[PDB]
Amino acid sequence: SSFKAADLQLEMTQKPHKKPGEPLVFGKTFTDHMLMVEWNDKGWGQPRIQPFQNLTLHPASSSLHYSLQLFEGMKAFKGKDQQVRLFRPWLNMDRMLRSAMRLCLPSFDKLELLECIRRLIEVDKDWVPDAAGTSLYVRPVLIGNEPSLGVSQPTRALLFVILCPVGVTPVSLLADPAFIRAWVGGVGNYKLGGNYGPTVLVQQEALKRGCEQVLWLYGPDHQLTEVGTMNIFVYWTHEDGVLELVTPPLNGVILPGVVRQSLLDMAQTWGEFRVVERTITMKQLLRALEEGRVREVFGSGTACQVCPVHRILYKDRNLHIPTMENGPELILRFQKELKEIQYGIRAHEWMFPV
Amino acid sequence: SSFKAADLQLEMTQKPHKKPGPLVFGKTFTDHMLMVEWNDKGWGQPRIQPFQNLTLHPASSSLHYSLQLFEGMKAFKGKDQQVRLFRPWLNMDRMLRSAMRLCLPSFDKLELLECIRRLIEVDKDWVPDAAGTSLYVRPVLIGNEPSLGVSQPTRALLFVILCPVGAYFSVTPVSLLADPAFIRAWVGGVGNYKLGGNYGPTVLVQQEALKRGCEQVLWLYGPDHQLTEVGTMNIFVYWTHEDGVLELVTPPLNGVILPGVVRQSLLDMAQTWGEFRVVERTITMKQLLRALEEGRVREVFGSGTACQVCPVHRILYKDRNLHIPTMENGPELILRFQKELKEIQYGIRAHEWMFPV
Ligand SMILES: CCCc1cc(=O)n2nc(NCc3ccc(Br)cc3)nc2[nH]1
Ligand SMILES: CCCc1cc(=O)n2nc(NCc3ccc(Br)cc3)nc2[nH]1
Ligand SMILES: *Cc1c(COP(=O)(O)O)cnc(C)c1O
Ligand SMILES: *Cc1c(COP(=O)(O)O)cnc(C)c1O
Repeated sequence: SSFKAADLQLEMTQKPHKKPGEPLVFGKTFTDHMLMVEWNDKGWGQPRIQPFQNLTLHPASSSLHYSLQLFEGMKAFKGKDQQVRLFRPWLNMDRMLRSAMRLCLPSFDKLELLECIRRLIEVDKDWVPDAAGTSLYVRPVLIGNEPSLGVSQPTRALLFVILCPVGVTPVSLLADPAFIRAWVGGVGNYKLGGNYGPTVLVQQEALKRGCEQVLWLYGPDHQLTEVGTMNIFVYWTHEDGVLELVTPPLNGVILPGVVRQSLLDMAQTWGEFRVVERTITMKQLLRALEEGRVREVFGSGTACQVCPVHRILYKDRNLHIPTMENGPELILRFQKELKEIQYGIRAHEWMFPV
Repeated sequence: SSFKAADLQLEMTQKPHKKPGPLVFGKTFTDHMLMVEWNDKGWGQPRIQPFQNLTLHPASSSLHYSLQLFEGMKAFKGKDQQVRLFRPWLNMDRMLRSAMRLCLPSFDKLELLECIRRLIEVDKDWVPDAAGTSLYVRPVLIGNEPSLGVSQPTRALLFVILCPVGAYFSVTPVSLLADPAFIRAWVGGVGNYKLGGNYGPTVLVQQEALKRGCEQVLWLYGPDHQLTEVGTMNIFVYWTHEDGVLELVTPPLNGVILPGVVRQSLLDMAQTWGEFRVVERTITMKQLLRALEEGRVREVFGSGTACQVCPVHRILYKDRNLHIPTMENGPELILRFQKELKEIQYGIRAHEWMFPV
């Protein structure tokens, strides 16, 4: 079964917080309301939109002992006409449910949750900024809530959603084979809390070595998997002399991003160059770099969208990536086309109106 | 800048809770808990307070990015009604390593242990004394940053709860599913730390084991199908090796193995006896198979705090059920291990492994 948006209960706030006047630091500023839905042996209770408030959790809650937790991330955008739209939200709903099944957490109806999320954004519509490059970040979470120390499928769970208003400079990456984000047969291809905790120390290491993000390598052939919490793309002339955009395939160690899929879809549509999903090795990159075949390297993801890379520290070898000296033409094109779609300049099936 | 047991604040429950009389593991809790807060002004004062819910910001990094780690150790009440913790220093060592791995705040292991001692003291009447019973102690350290950025927490909570637990068993053996598709941990990963993130993903695997008529998961690693762990327990094999020497083998701490306190204790006990080879070496399924055909395997078992020492009698590997003659061999080793541990844990023999409350 599932909760229904028709059963939504609304509790407007009586202490509305002051909106930001000024820099928006990602994921630190929250809106006045939140979605909340509980599950137990009776199934799903009724969804409610209520004032933003703390969670109350039993000390034995399995969300805190055995990381029975998963999350999502998507953006709503306000056009000049003040119309708010969510970017490809159905894909997040699909991904959220796959995550839930992987952690033996309760299933729900994707279209019911999306509607609840729509209602929640509608209540807080004034929190959605409209300055250029600004958006509203939507964070759905599902956690197990069993008050028991046995490692087991939970009999209670909690689904909730909070919102943040959020506000092109290239980055350097540390590429060290010692660090492993995920493995074939693991859970790196699901957006589960457990995949993130262990990266915090690796990210501090990147900073100490003068880099900004982590380029996650995998396997004997040092495959480029992902960059920070973003998917990685390479625009180059491949060894066979063909110009292509390549990103790693979904073989278990890649989180299937929405921006990622969107970029593949966009480039495939254009039909101007080869667009493939194939592994990428450091060996291939060094060679392509020495032969001037790399045009652009970039990460993709909701929070930072499409972010260029200019440097990769591979062990002690400091490699210049000429992304910015190549425009970066593809990056700009993607950003321009995405911006048109996102802010309702060009109406498109990808957008879901709030 | 650790918290201090000298600075403990105590707050006794207004209305105590009625003890149990059928104790299911990890469901029943005691009257009090320990709680310590950390922030940019460091650690606050530890406190003992009535058992109560946590209040967390909905953005808490503990729930979004699994900034969470735990421990598990037992306290036992002997005939003399004295209560003792089994080798708690090892759990404190392990917890601090977990903390560091997750960039969570460092603390003083002896201060924490004194606070746990004070906490068990306060609830000492909850520690049962029937044969096979103990008190399970569950310390937890979680991140508590109200931010969606994946980052080093500037806030944290350290708490400890207690559960009286009953006799899990005479030893009843289990069946295992050995399917290499399921990978618990990877070299360079965090499988060797007691982090919450390592457990969530195993819930589905365990259901699959139950669907296929097995009771626990035998976690295999690498192209040569190394036996690493069984469920949430370390794995031991008692056999005559390929060189003709009777040995007790357990996989070494190469990164994909959680260094159990019971595991180390079985190694320490077996070495002290001096009666057979005691070694830490990779065990492959190919090795176990050849040893099972040539009749060289005596016993296979799991080691861990919750279930102490658990016999295995069947492994389902490549759709073929392999029989493990553990029970036919006594199981002598297991029974000897269980007896000595019991004597030590319940104070029958004095031993430096036990820490009095
Ligand atoms: C994670 C520490 C607390 C804990 C939870 C839990 O579910 N289990 N289950 C076991 N043992 C089950 C088991 C029995 C025999 C073999 Br062989 C392997 C596993 N121990 C804990 N501990
Ligand atoms: C996990 C979803 C929310 C989230 C958290 C977070 O910390 N980050 N950081 C990034 N991007 C940083 C970055 C910048 C450039 C490159 Br190339 C790679 C990563 N995105 C999120 N999202
Ligand atoms: C969320 C995420 C991405 C990309 O996600 P989008 O769906 O494009 O926002 C990539 N990699 C990791 C590790 C992530 O957590
Ligand atoms: C806790 C744990 C062990 C060892 O447990 P001890 O109680 O310290 O002996 C072994 N394996 C896994 C997966 C664990 O979580």
